[PDB]
Amino acid sequence: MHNYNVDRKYQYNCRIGNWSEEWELDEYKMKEYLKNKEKQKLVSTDKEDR
Amino acid sequence: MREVISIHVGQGGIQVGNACWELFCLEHGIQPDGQMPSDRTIGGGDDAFNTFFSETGAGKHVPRAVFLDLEPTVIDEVRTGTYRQLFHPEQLISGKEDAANNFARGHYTIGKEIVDLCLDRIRKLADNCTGLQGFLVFNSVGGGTGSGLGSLLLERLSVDYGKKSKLGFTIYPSPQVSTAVVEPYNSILSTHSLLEHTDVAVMLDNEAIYDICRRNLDIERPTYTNLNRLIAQVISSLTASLRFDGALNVDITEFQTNLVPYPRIHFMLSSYAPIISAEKAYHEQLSVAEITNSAFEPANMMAKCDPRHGKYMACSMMYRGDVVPKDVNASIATIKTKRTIQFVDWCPTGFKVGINYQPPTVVPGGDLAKVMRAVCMISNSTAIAEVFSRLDHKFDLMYAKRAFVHWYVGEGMEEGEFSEAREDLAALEKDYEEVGIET
Amino acid sequence: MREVISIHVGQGGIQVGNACWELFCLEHGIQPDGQMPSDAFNTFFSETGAGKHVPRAVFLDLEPTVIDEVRTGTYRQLFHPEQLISGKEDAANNFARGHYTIGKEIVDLCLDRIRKLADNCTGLQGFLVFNSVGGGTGSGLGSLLLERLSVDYGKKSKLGFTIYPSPQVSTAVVEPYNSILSTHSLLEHTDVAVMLDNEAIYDICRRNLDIERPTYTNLNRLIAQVISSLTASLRFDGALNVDITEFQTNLVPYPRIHFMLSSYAPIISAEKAYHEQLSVAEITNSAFEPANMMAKCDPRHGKYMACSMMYRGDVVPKDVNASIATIKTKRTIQFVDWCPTGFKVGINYQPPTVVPGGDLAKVMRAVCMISNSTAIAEVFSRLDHKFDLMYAKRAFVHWYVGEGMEEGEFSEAREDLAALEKDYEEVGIET
Amino acid sequence: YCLNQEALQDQFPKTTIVQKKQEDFRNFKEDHLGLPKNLGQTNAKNNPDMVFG
Amino acid sequence: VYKVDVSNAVQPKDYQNHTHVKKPNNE
Amino acid sequence: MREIVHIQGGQCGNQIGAKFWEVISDEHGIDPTGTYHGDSDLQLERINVYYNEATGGRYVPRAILMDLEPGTMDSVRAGPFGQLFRPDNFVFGQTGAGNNWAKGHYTEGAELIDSVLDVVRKEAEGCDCLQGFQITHSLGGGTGSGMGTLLISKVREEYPDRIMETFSVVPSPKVSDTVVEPYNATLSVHQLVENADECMVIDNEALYDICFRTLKLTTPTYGDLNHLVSAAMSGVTCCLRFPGQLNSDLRKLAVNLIPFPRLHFFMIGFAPLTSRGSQQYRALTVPELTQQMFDAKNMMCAADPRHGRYLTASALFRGRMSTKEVDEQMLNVQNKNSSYFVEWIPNNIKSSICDIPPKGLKMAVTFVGNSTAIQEMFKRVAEQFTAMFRRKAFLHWYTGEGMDEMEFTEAESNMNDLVSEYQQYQDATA
Amino acid sequence: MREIVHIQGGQCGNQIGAKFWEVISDEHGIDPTGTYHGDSDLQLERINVYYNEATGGRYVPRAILMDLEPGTMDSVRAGPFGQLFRPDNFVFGQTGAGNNWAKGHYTEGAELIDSVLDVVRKEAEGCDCLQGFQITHSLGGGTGSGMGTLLISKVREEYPDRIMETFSVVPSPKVSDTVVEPYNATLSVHQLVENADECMVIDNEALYDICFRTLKLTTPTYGDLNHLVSAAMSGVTCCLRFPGQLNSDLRKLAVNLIPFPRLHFFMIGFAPLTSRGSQQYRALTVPELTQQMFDAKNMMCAADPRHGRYLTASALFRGRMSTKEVDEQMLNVQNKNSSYFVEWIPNNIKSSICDIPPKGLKMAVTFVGNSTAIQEMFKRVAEQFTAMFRRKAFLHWYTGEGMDEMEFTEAESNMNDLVSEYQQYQDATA
Ligand SMILES: Nc1nc2c(ncn2[C@@H]2O[C@H](COP(=O)(O)OP(=O)(O)OP(=O)(O)O)[C@@H](O)[C@H]2O)c(=O)[nH]1
Ligand SMILES: Nc1nc2c(ncn2[C@@H]2O[C@H](COP(=O)(O)OP(=O)(O)OP(=O)(O)O)[C@@H](O)[C@H]2O)c(=O)[nH]1
Ligand SMILES: Nc1nc2c(ncn2[C@@H]2O[C@H](COP(=O)(O)OP(=O)(O)O)[C@@H](O)[C@H]2O)c(=O)[nH]1
Ligand SMILES: Nc1nc2c(ncn2[C@@H]2O[C@H](COP(=O)(O)OP(=O)(O)O)[C@@H](O)[C@H]2O)c(=O)[nH]1
Ligand SMILES: [Mg+2]
Ligand SMILES: [Mg+2]
Repeated sequence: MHNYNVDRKYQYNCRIGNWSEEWELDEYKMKEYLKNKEKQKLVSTDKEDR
Repeated sequence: MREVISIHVGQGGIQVGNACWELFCLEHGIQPDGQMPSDRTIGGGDDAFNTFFSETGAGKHVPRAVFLDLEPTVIDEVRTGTYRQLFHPEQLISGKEDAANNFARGHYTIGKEIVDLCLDRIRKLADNCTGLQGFLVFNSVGGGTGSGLGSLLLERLSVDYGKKSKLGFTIYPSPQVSTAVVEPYNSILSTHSLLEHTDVAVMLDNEAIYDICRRNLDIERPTYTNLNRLIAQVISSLTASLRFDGALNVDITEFQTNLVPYPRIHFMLSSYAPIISAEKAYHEQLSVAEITNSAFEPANMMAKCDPRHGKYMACSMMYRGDVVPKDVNASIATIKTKRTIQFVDWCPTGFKVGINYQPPTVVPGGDLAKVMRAVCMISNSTAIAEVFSRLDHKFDLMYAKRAFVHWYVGEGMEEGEFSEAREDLAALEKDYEEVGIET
Repeated sequence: MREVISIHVGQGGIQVGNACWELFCLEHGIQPDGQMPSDAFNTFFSETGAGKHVPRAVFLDLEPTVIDEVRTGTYRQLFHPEQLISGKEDAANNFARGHYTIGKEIVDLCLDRIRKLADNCTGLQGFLVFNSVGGGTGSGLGSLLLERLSVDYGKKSKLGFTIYPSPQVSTAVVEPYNSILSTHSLLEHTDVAVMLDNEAIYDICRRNLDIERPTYTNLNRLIAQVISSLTASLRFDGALNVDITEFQTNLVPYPRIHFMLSSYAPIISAEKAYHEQLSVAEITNSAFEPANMMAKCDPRHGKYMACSMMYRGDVVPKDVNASIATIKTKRTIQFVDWCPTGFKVGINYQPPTVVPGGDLAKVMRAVCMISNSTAIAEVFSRLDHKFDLMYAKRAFVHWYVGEGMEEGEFSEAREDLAALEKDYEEVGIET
Repeated sequence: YCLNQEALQDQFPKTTIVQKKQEDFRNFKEDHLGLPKNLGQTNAKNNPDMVFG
Repeated sequence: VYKVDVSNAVQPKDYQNHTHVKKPNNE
Repeated sequence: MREIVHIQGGQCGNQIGAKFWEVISDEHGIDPTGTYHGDSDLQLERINVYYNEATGGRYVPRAILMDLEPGTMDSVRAGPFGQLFRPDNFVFGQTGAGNNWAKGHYTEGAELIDSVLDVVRKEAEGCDCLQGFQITHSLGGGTGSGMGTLLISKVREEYPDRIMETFSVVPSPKVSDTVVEPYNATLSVHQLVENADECMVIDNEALYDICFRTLKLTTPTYGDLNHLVSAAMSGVTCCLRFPGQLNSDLRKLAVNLIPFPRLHFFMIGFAPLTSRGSQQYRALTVPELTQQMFDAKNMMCAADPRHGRYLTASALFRGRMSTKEVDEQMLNVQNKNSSYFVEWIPNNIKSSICDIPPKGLKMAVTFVGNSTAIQEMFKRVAEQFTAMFRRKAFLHWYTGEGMDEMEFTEAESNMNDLVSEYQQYQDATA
Repeated sequence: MREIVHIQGGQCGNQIGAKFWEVISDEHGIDPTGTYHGDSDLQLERINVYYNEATGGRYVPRAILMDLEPGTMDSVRAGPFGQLFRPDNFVFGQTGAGNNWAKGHYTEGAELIDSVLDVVRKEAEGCDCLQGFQITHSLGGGTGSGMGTLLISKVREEYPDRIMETFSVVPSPKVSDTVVEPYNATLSVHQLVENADECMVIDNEALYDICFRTLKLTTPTYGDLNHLVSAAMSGVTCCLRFPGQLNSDLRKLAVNLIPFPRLHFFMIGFAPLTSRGSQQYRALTVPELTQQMFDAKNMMCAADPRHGRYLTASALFRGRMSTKEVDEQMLNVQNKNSSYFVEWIPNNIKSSICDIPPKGLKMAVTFVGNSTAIQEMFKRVAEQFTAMFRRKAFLHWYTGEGMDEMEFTEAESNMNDLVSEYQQYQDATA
């Protein structure tokens, strides 16, 4: 009965509850950046180029 | 078309099953992430991984297993390692508080709030399958949640499904080498539940496995990872006839119709050969005639039982590799000639033999040396009556003066249920003595 | 499909087995690591399926010293790793230690390995066992192994090549005590036994080999040649072949009388072997020369019962029979009256092999001779006198008693040696 | 110091250096965790993945 | 023990090439 | 999950508590500023057992400091790692117990414990799933014994199914520094046996022997003794915070150690303990650790374990090691020394293996053994009490605060009752 | 495998051991810090017989050093090769025996023996398979002759199946350093004859004679005497550590040398010993080695071997050599000196060959002989003892510590019985 949304929470490094889903979401936030670097659509490079 | 669902309950089952699911991935060529290494090219023989895995529709393969436990540390190890991408996240059911070597906690207090979630998952797993052969359960009886939740699962599955065959690979405590101090109590209680709810039970105590690694593999300081690899090979050999063609294929249903004379007697112990390391396995030819002789060596039995003290009811042999059917037949004739092995009077023929074409698979970083031939033994003998007798004697020593009882009484269990478990083992001993006598 | 199993127990057995197996490997062309560089070897070796060959030998000891020498020597890859059985505590020249106290925990492994080796064989001819008798574990384990193998197998012949103490040159001081005891056990359990007294081989190494400081390595090479010449009839082609079963049918008049002694010829160094022709006429005369005997016994002090000659090389059967008649007509060699014909001769074509780094020369013709004679009764009489002298005052007896040996077993061993001496005395007389 | 052999909050114990033959002898006689032990064949000429049978 | 024994025992290799058993003239 | 909350009381308990948190923080890599600076991810997986998350991501221990005198709390807060504690968790009196169990349990302790019950209630309801409480206190001082034992009864009355653990330092006759020690020690044992689920006894005499003989250090101090206890304290919950071959929480220890409900007093010990000049001569192996484990001189208690028979024993191993060697070692000692183990229970030693050793050590072992030799401490303490109570010495202080002589007779009878039933199993035969 | 633990007690024993361990370490290639720096592989195969392995790769001897006065061990710890020994193995009192056998065996030895028993038991339990013990001590001093024999008795009680070695330095009246020697010498030999399996008597007068005449060196000292004794000790057991043609251990030596249980007092010697000025002139061959072996002046004992008949003898040859030469030289000696050898036993000489010679030499020999001439020392010691005992001189000094004249009478009677039954075999004929 691992119960989630348990009031005060730690970072996803600790394994108190609902850590795996937050970790996967954080990895996906990294995931979309790699794709946005594969295709030259980064805002950062446009700043440098201009 | 032929599927088996594996249930891992308790720490003993998880760790033993952890080594098993590493072996099956290697034997079928599936990477730990789940994807097949080479796309979808036309080189794949379907209905080979269908026994253990399930196709996701596009790409990876999902194993047919559920991990059940009441304590988080062992499960979180899997969810953190490299096998995080293999298992289904909602098939790793974990609790909050451990059973702590108490049978009453895992069967009356905490097991009631977890069994509903486990059975719900099993229903989804079985619905995807269409030719379900049976179930496999792994658990160490000498523990709290292993015996508590293990007993509850078999009781619920026996009514929910009915006639599906169930196989239990349990780990009974060794005669004198043991970890806990109160495990004889909850081992007796667990025995009663699985006696009337399982069709095949396999003896897998730990002391015998220690001896094998000391003598054959020449390992003097083995850890639990070494042992779990040995059991993993036995499971692979037993199931190898469901996914690889051979001369004499034998299914799961035609095991327990050939090893079970009477419904009560279904306790048998296993053996495997050749188990020899890569530094002296390379002097010998490992002929079929000599590997089958090592199988009947009483020191190679993976249960601490002496088969010379009892008659043999029936034996099951499963060869894999490049064995020749005549060579097996010649070896069997020599065995019956030997005087040290005696069968029961009312069983003239007692050998069931199967042959498979796929040789055993070696795991990198392991200890075994991969070879052409291997034989796995599943033998039912009357000598197994001694292991329950010594367990009963240990129980009588402590229950005489009511030691550790108050821990069980305070969690809902009645005082008398210790008594009823006693006659069940006592009745079982009488049956084994009754069967063994000649006409 | 004919095999033979060799058992090496004790330091003497192990150190003679090293030399004999080096000679066998050299003779059959097998490298020390077991590989054959690019079917007759089946008598001694067994194929592993692809490549190397594993000998049919098991090594036994209680001291890990000499075994560890083999396990790290140049032959470390040849033998099967888990048939070099080693113990923890030495018998230490105590017969009771190797027969009642510390041999019972180790004899189980040897029996299992012997059973495993025999199950692989199909035409097992018999067993060869080498052991030093004047020692603790050699006599102690040697008796136990023979006793167990008797009831375990039955009719398989057993050949023993033992080393009894010399008349006056020996190391241990308590060796008369245990030499008597082991003879009692092996008399009723060994089919053929050979006498290999150390002092005799020392003299042979002197006169023939021109060696002034011989060592145990030199002696062990002589015995290996005898074993090879004896067993070459099984694994090489010849005009007249003789089996192991065709030894105890021609040399043993009565079941008790099977203690015999051996000889070899020619033995000579290369520095002077090439000044003479070494014809078959004289090499067969030298084999009967008393000074060339391999046991310190005098054959002129008794009759002969049966003599076996094994020729190897390019001998001609006509020449062999022409020399035998000369031996028969010689007046200083006497046979017993009830044995008119006394020779069984075998001929092989393979010339004797030479080991590099040795001392022997290589000759075109060699003869190895095994003879059963009543003169072997004197080695028992002289061995009995020493034991009687010590047992009169009961020296060193407390060492044997405290290891589980009954007091009365010493007397029983003494009595049966007297019976054997009386048997020889009564059989040597004419009718 | 009695309860801390390592982790002396900026020390690290050492990196000792002794004779090589002692290391070879140790590895030949050590009783390692996991892997069985070296038995002394190690010819290094045998083909890996050749399987006798 | 688990991390050093089971988790990192396998590599990308050992999965690459996996193949198992498939289904007079005179005159 | 299964987190525990720590409460320390009295001067002796506070010094024990102060050093314990220094050991835990370095084990998990926590700086005195409350910021994590560890190395491995294992150091952070199970930090919720002892620590709480606050704004900014810093960690504060869930420990309650409770006492009658602000003098001792000013010192512990002024020490290193003292800034981790929550400033609102400091609750203290203003008068002082005066080594009077009556003062600490009836007059001043009762009126103050209302406030500290609120903060401990707040900590217990905030956690995801409570595992149990742990208490550190002494049985010689008034505030440690009196108000320390009353807090146990109130907590147990409200949390019945949890686990109560106490690290209790009992007074020894050799190193005695308070004249009224036998009085308040007897009253504490009576209250402690009824409610405490597990209790461990520590002797200042035994700790002095360990430092002078084994460690061979010339000048032991109170900082040294507190260090030895703290290392053993973390060993009990070591496997609750790191993965291992055989995980075992506090409840599992309770099931496998207490055969009968009234027998829950234990003696603990630590291994290895080697001198500074002799640590390069020993070899750290499992056979070496077990020989020092069962050594009588290594016990943190003055009781001689060879004067009785072990009922149950437990050993917790830390480090990477083979399970077979552990199992074969436990069997050997139990067979070679069968005379010192009770015979009507087979294999009365439990083994656990954890894969993370303490910082700086490749191997370590914590030993918790239930032996019948503990009765000696209760006998000698009762001997001091009965001689001092017959003449009614120092009794007007206790009778001057509403507590009558009837309670003293009840405590004395109960303490002797414990020994009589505790000794009868030593001679019990099957 | 088949390793032996070493115990040295008293000033004489400590001085002997300080050189013996140096000799062994130099033979095996061990520096004073315990770090191997040898060249040959055979130096490691059998190095566990004497040494243990610690972390870091250093080797430490399994030796125990005891005394009732710390002076000798404080001197030896600072000397060369003194850092090898483990400090935990040092045991010592604060009072001292003061040349009193009763004080060293009944009053202070009794209360000190517990720690030495504990450390000996730990060392003997550590080893895989024990072979035996070897002891170095003096019978003319208090602490040595008392505590050593007490330890021998207790070790024989605890391990009745193992072998035991003693290297005894017995007093000689020609060069006497103490006026009380006969009393404690008789008392020690009484207890020693019952327990010790192998005893090897040593005389300072014999060592002085050897050093003055054979070595022909100007100023001998205890260093040289200890060097000779240590060389003999290492030569005795070289075969247990190195391979050879014939292997022979302590059990084999005992079986071949003790005909009857109460005759186990040997005399030893070494060869070849020559003056340094003639080192380049000698010829080292087996005949010369055996001639110097059986030379009467070469014995390490004051007894004259040509005043009695040899019962048995043993020779342990070192270096590569032919066995036939050894056998013929033994036979030639036994035939040429047939008058000095007992008749009712045939071939009363044993040989053993090891192929590893001592460093710097091509051949070496250790001679051990059970000769019937050793009775002279016992006779003269008993004469001195009875002359001093008839007047009860210095007797209240022994009897004020629990002893009585009955014990002295029993010891004298046992010595006389040993002498009588020991010379009986010389007159015994077949
Ligand atoms: N063969 C084998 N046996 C194991 C292993 N782990 C635990 N066991 C056995 O399990 C028994 C105790 O039960 P555990 O597996 O430790 O724990 P549990 O069965 O989950 O029950 P709980 O302690 O309540 O969690 C021990 O006596 C062991 O013999 C393992 O990895 N391999
Ligand atoms: N021919 C020959 N005989 C040997 C050799 N080595 C030893 N012997 C004989 O062996 C006898 C004594 O036996 P050991 O060498 O001690 O070996 P053992 O018989 O097994 O007795 P243990 O010492 O207890 O092992 C001696 O009398 C020697 O004659 C050898 O290398 N060659
Ligand atoms: N181990 C240890 N014991 C202590 C320490 N300080 C005091 N004690 C013991 O506690 C006893 C006195 O307790 P006391 O201070 O009166 O307890 P309090 O009244 O609760 O503060 C003495 O006998 C000391 O042995 C410490 O720092 N460490
Ligand atoms: N060989 C030898 N003998 C010694 C040495 N030191 C002392 N002795 C002898 O020991 C005798 C005195 O022994 P003692 O010191 O009383 O023995 P203790 O009482 O046990 O310490 C003297 O007669 C010396 O000859 C030494 O370094 N070498
Ligand atoms: Mg668990
Ligand atoms: Mg030997």
